[PDB]
Amino acid sequence: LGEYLERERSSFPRFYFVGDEDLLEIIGNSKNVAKLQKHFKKMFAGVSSIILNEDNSVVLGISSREGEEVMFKTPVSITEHPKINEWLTLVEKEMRVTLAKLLAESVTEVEIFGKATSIDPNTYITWIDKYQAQLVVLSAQIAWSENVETALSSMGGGGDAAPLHSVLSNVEVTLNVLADSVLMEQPPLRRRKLEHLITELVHQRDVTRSLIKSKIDNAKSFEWLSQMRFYFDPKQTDVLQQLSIQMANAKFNYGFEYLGVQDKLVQTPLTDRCYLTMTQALEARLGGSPFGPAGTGKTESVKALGHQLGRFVLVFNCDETFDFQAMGRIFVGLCQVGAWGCFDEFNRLEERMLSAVSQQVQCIQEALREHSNPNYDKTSAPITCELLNKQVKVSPDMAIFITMNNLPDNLKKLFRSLAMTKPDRQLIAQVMLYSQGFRTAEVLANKIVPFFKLCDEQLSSQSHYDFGLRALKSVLVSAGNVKRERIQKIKREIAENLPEQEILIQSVCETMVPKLVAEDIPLLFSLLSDVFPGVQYHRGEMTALREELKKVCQEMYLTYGDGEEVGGMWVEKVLQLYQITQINHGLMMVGPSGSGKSMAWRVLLKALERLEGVEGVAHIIDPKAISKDHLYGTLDPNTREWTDGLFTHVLRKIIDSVRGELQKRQWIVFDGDVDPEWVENLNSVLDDNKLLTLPNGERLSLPPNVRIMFEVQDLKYATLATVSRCGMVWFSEDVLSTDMIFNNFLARLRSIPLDSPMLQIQRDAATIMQPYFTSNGLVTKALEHAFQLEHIMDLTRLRCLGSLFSMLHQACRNVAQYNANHPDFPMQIEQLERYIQRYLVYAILWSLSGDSRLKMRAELGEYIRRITTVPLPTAPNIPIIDYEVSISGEWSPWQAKVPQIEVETHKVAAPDVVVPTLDTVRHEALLYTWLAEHKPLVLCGPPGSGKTMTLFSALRALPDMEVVGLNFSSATTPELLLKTFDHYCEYRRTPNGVVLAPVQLGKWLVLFCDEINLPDMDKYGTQRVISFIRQMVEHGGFYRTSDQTWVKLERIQFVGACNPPTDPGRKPLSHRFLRHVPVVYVDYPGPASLTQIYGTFNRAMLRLIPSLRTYAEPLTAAMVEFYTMSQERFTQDTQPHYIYSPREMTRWVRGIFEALRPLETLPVEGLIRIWAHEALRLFQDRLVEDEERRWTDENIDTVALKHFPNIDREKAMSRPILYSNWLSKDYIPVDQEELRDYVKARLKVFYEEELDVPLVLFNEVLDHVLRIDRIFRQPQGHLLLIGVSGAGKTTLSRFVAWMNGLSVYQIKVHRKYTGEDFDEDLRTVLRRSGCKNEKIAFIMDESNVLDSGFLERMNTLLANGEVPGLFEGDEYATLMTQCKEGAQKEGLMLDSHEELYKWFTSQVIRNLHVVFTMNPSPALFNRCVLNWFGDWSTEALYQVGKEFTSKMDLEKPNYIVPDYMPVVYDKLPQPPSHREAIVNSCVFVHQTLHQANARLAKRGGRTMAITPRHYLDFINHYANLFHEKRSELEEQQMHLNVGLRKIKETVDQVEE
Amino acid sequence: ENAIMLKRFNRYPLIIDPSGQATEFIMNEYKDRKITRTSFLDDAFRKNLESALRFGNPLLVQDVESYDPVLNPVLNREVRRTGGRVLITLGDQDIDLSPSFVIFLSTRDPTVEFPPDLCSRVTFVNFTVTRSSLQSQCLNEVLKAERPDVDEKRSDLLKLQGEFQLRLRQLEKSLLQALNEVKGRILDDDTIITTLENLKREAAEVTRKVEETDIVMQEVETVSQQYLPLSTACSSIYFTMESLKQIHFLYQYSLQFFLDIYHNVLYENPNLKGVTDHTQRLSIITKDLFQVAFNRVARGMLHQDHITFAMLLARIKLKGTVGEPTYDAEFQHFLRGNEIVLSAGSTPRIQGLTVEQA
Ligand SMILES: Nc1ncnc2c1ncn2[C@@H]1O[C@H](COP(=O)(O)OP(=O)(O)OP(=O)(O)O)[C@@H](O)[C@H]1O
Ligand SMILES: Nc1ncnc2c1ncn2[C@@H]1O[C@H](COP(=O)(O)OP(=O)(O)OP(=O)(O)O)[C@@H](O)[C@H]1O
Ligand SMILES: Nc1ncnc2c1ncn2[C@@H]1O[C@H](COP(=O)(O)OP(=O)(O)O)[C@@H](O)[C@H]1O
Ligand SMILES: Nc1ncnc2c1ncn2[C@@H]1O[C@H](COP(=O)(O)OP(=O)(O)O)[C@@H](O)[C@H]1O
Repeated sequence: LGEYLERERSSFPRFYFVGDEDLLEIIGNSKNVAKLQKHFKKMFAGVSSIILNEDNSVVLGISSREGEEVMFKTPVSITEHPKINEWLTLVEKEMRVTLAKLLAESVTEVEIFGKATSIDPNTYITWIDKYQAQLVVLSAQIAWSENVETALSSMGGGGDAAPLHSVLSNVEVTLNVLADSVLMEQPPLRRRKLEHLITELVHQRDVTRSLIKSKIDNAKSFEWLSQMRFYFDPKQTDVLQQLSIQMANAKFNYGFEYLGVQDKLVQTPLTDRCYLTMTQALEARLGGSPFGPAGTGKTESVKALGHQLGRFVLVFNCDETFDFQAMGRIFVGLCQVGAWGCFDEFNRLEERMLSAVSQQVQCIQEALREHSNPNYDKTSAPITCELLNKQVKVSPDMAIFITMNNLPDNLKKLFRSLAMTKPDRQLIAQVMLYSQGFRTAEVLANKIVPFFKLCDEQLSSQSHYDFGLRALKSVLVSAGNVKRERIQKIKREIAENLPEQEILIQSVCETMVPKLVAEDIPLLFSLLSDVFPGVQYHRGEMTALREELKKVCQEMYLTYGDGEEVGGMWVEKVLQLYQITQINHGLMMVGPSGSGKSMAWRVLLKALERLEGVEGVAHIIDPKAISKDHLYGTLDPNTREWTDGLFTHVLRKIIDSVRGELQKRQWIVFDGDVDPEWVENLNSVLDDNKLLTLPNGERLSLPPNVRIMFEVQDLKYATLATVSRCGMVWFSEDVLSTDMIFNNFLARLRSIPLDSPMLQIQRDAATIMQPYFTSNGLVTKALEHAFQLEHIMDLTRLRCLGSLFSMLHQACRNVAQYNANHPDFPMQIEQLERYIQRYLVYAILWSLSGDSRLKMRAELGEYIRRITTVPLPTAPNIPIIDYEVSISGEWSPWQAKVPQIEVETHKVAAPDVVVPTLDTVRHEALLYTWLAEHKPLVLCGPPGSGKTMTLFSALRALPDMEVVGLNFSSATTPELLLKTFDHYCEYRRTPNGVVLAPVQLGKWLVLFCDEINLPDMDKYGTQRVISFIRQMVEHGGFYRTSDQTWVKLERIQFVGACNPPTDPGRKPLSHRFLRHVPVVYVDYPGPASLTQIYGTFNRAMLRLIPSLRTYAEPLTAAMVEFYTMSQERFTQDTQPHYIYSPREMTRWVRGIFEALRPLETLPVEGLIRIWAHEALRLFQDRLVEDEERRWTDENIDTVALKHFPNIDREKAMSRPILYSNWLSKDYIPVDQEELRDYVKARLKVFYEEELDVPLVLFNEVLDHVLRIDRIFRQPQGHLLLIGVSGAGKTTLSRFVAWMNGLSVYQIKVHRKYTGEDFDEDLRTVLRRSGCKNEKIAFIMDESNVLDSGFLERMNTLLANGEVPGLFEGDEYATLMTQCKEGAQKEGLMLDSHEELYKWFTSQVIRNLHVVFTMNPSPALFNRCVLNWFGDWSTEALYQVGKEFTSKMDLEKPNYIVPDYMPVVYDKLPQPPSHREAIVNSCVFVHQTLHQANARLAKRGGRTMAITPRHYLDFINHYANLFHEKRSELEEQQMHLNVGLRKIKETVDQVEE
Repeated sequence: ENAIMLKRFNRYPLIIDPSGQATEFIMNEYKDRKITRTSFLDDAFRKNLESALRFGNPLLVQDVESYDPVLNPVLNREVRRTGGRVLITLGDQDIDLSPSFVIFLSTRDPTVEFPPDLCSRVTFVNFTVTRSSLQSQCLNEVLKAERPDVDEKRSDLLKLQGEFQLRLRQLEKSLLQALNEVKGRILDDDTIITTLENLKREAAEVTRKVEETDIVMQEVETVSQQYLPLSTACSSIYFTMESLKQIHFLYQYSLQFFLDIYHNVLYENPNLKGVTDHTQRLSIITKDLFQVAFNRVARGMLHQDHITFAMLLARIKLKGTVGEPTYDAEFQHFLRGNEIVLSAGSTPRIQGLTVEQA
């Protein structure tokens, strides 16, 4: 099959341009031509379709993309030539032939035309309409060149009787005719033909006037040879030899390829030099490399040179749209057919890719060079080259151009370099202005070009700004259109007196000013004043549209104004948007988040509908919310069936217009962000092409009444290609003033029922609060002050204002409820006023700075107290934030509303119990307020602040809400949300559209998504799930991608809670989403709050032991005091894990409760001892330096004696304070010595049977084992084990697990380890620990953690007690079954899924413990017990050496005791023995290794860590070396003695 | 010393060597054991280690900077000895430990910062050439070549500690076996006394050596102090030639190259054909070392930079020469001390003196 494809390509060389699957489509669908014209624009320069007969049997002609068609002189028949290749070649040859014949006829006409004076415009217009644009330009050039040639031939004598002046006058009269004609109303094709003609004729005039009339009379003089000369000899039978083109000494044959209506590039001196250099390079068969800065006119230059010679030119952009499988075949095609290829920017190529294409280009260029061998000019053997590992023939006409901005060393000797750094902009403009019809083009050019230079320099640098030559050229064509439109307007009421400077200023302002930021508008107008003196712009009045805008705005509760009035900037932006809508499709609406963008175009659309009477329909679609494939559609790799995407479906529905989509203004608004991934298909639709290229082959064209809208905030991750194709309006934040926000809120409050009595209440409230929402009122000044203030998240004006409005609405609802509760004596005017004003102040306080620290809130409250006039809480100590506005209209402390709750003994520090406090009693009020309006909110605070449980309890307190706990991992994508809706919600098609609602009726499903900011940021600065949430919140729905329908959310709410963005792993939320979600900073509880909550906990605790009941309060007070001392010191700056949260206190209380639960009848002594034990194990053992530990101990006994002065110190001088339960039945504080002996024997057995290496026991190992046994003893226990590698923490933990019965589980990590194997392992351990009562010790190491997903999974495991994302589908059902089996084994009923899952979570948190090891994220440091497994001390090293060196014969009775050697302070004897000296030397050796590493780090670095594993290896090496050498010495001595005895025997033999 | 570390070890070593010399060494040392080359980046590395672990085949893994955590249980030398069979857990796969199994981690880049977990399980053996390493190498070469007698005396001092004693012990054992074979016959007296007199001569030589160890040590110290400046100059020359890469990318040189100039100047030296005086030969070898090093460097070096390397060699010879001022201050001013802020008080002085010259 592939061989047949290659043979078909060889039969028709142009097939090499289309793809292999494309060629398969061509060959398969040869019978029906309707699918051919989709690809006919690939192998031909301009041919876009073929004019076939009624039966598609013959090809009468071809048609270009612009609609221009060429009629074949002799049409060919597909019936006579059925095979695709033969009739395609016939079509090509016939196209060339008719092109030549049309050229001959046109030349015959223009010969009569030029050799005349005062040409009639009518005959000229008939002539130009008769032929094509390319044809008419070529005829003009040929006629002019032949006339000049005849003139110079007549100039043999000299300058006498020169008809060169006659030729110049003929060109001038032709210019006059063209200038007159272009001024009138012409069809667009005729307009383009006129444009090309006048450009070429202006170039001819400029050449003849100077470059030929400089006393030049010889037709062979180089001044004429340098210019492009045309020579036509129609008598040649061959088509390729009819027209001869020459440049200096280089001659070429016109390829006569059809190019349709191409853009004729303006001829300039740089363009000339470029033509001369390129033709010289081609004549020597060399490559052309016109290097230079981008935008200087390089690729187009080459393209226009190719168009001049009538050669097909191909452009290969290198902007990652690069491949070899296609480039090899198109290179083959270039060598075969004889077309041209230009690379846009060769430097962009990847190194290997660049080298490969360089090798291919080198082969092709060597073939080209050999094609012109002076010895082998008569090319008998065809010139061939090596591409695709096969012989390819190279046509001599083929040319390759590489455009740069250096060249690879391969092609340095093969490519001629040209430096076009600066294009002649003044001439480029002059020609464009003259072509547009202006009669003073040169002055306008001299004004406009420096103006563009200034705008590029004087204006601030922006990504979206563009002042390139292309920008200037466009502006000029817009000016020409404006002048023509004004001519038409004045005519409908010669006309050369127009102030064209004003026209150009109007065009440039209408095209720029919408894209200028607010600060740059005065700069641009000053620039225009400086360049154009006293020429002012006049904006069109648009009075009818202004009236419609005012009517719509007053209907939509919007402020409307003109010019300097409030909202004048906004309405001017709307008018600019409407003008840009007129000018072109595909507009860009861009501004800071919170500006008037969406509703600006909404109001414009409604005003258009009411004015023109054309119904307007807008389709809002979020690109980042859905995948690109789903946005466009997918092609199945097997069935090759196409399903349209959202944009594809919408466009198809509009085009078909089955319901009458046409005759209605359709706008596709792309609300969201723009990045070069989802817009790569939109380049073809956005430009003048206006056609969508589906990958299957379907072609969709944009109808004229359809405009594309992007509502993008920043426009920074977008390529220049996307923006440069867009007329774009910038909506600076200064456009949207706070005054119109206030007026809109007041109008909505006065009109929209917050649900007639409610209307009356709302109107009274609004009348009351109107003074504060003034220009310089309370609210504006408060906003200004809070903007200076510091916030945990970026402060956005719209977010704060929206939250404030929501809380004011809740105040109105509270008034309505109060009137409902009192049907008699309703709310009065004065009491309503008091309540509303106080609520306004409280609302500003909780909205502004509501997301900041306590001291920042206090500062803001002080500012409000300074600036406001309303009464405030008279108490001078308590901050205003602690107060509230009662329904009666007076400030009351929040502490009054906090109840005293007594919890059951077994519920102490339970996972879900919440003790109300002032923080909680405020957060519940704010939560209820903001959920009354279904506004999503985010609780932000440091880890362990209690956000999750406050949120959960407050949500479950309301009866009508269904709470859903959703954990957002770093890899969270919308599909999780869609699965959530599928599992909980249902789709209903009963109403006007699809509606997604919870299955439960009358239940408000709330998606509590904790860690809202954790989802990772993509490459282009967007979070897909966050954008999805925003799309639901702002628009009220989303697009169901299965059927591309707009399903409207109902009874759905969103609630978030996340750590501060500064914490590692957290990314700041997008401002657009942040606008709709108020944030409340949930700081750590205040000391009074801890005292209350933990006094409640202790009172519930001490009911077990009645004797200590009255001692609960001092215990709580001392606990809180010690926690505060530990918090004010040991800041995270000193150590990353020095983090203290109330979760530590909860673990503390749980530990004391576990200690007390077995035990009965404890005195105060035991209670204080256990308290001190827990404090030590939770605070002292997480520190590093001994000073921290001693400070902790001293402060602990200090506070203990402070709050218990009556008790003695019997628990104080006890230094060890060691608790265990191995020696007896319960957790008694046993004595150090006997437990030491017991654990020594235990580890002896352990390493005898389990391990394979002896384990020593020192004091550090002992106290570590105590901590470790403690931590598995407690429920929901997890250790953080911080220490140097090899210190034995894993070994010690495994020993403790073995001795306490818990099995050990280790995650076996490899390079191929991914997330799914990890969650499988988590499923395994949870199943083995939850379903079964078996207790698992989880070994976690830093090496086992590869990605943050593991870390967050483990984090939710520790905090929640279970990870909801593990069990779905069959796995969840298996958990159902196994947990029911476990419940019936234990003696419990199964009930439903939720109760059994609760029991499973309880089992996991009671029968699972996770240890974590790390060498020295705040979330990981919290929710675990931090134990500092510091390096082995000097005493530890001494004991290790002494135990490990006991075997050796190291006893020397004759040892002499020297002085000093102070290394081990606790040396066993005062006079050291030989073995003691040796072990001291060993530990000194280790100490010197540490010191040497420290010194090496000080002076330079490159130091490897020194670990106790090194010391153990050194001890092993010492033992082996000592034993081996002593064995050798002793065997030598024994051999000596044996030999001595034998020699004595030989001596006796001698004597005998 | 590094080979000593390789031979006797408990934790598996990791080889650090800029060259391939150590890898070649470990290759030749374990051909009998069928040592297989492997790298971490290779996909077949897992199956290679499993196969080698099955037969106890020695392994070497290159590219250790991309270390595979899968080797942690093997590095830890954990043993699941159960049922009389030694066992390890390699991920999900369980393998028996064939004895005589060794693994040698390897790398080529001197500057690799390994994590501490990899640090603790491995014995670092380093082959990087330094100032002191090349200094001592050049000293050993120069004593070996120029003064073979002092080199032999040094070797004798080295062997006197253990090797000579072992040789004497083995000769005594040979005497023992001869005597018990002959049963001390009076007829065997000639052979017995010949052997005993040779043993007595060897013992007397050993005793003279241990009685002269101070004199030989002092002579070796004097000769080493005499020859130290040459080796310091050689180390400076090599490190200058190595750092030459900063000026131009074309100036890469190896230690093999410098060893080649050192060997060429030491042995194939025309100047040292007729010279015999030790100090004269040392001066000649120093001068010829400088000259030949400069010639061989500059033959393939840019013309505009010849003066730079000549200046570097001048400074090195100045540092190596004796009886001269240190000239640190003048050289520092010449190099960088020109660019010190001194614009204040810039008087024109004499009319022939310009502002920048001022
Ligand atoms: N006359 C008015 N014209 C426009 N907006 C007004 C007017 N009066 C008040 N507003 C307020 O201006 C805001 C317009 O915000 P808009 O919907 O345009 O934002 P957006 O561009 O979608 O924001 P983002 O960039 O974050 O996506 C609303 O809060 C609206 O109530
Ligand atoms: N009012 C309260 N009632 C009960 N427990 C509380 C209260 N305030 C704080 N806590 C305790 O403080 C800790 C806070 O729990 P949790 O870690 O879920 O909170 P968080 O601040 O939302 O944490 P994270 O950011 O890690 O999710 C728990 O130990 C909880 O028992
Ligand atoms: N000689 C020319 N006459 C008129 N316009 C030109 C000429 N050369 C380039 N341009 C204009 O330059 C713009 C494209 O420049 P670009 O292709 O980016 O330049 P380069 O190839 O140097 O990178 C278009 O508006 C094109 O019409
Ligand atoms: N107290 C000890 N006595 C003897 N050997 C120990 C001791 N602590 C640790 N080791 C040795 O250290 C080796 C590795 O310890 P390991 O548990 O890996 O430390 P870490 O958990 O810090 O990595 C073990 O093989 C063990 O033999």
